[PDB]
Amino acid sequence: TSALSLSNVAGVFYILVGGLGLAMLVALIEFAY
Amino acid sequence: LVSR
Repeated sequence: TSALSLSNVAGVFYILVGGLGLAMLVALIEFAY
Repeated sequence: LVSR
């Protein structure tokens, strides 16, 4: 099963970091008001 | 970051 499948999870890492960006986006309006 |  030679494949280690490391790129795909890097993809879901990209969507995770995106979700963190949106999280900070909500955090700003939450700390503003 | 969200709490404090």
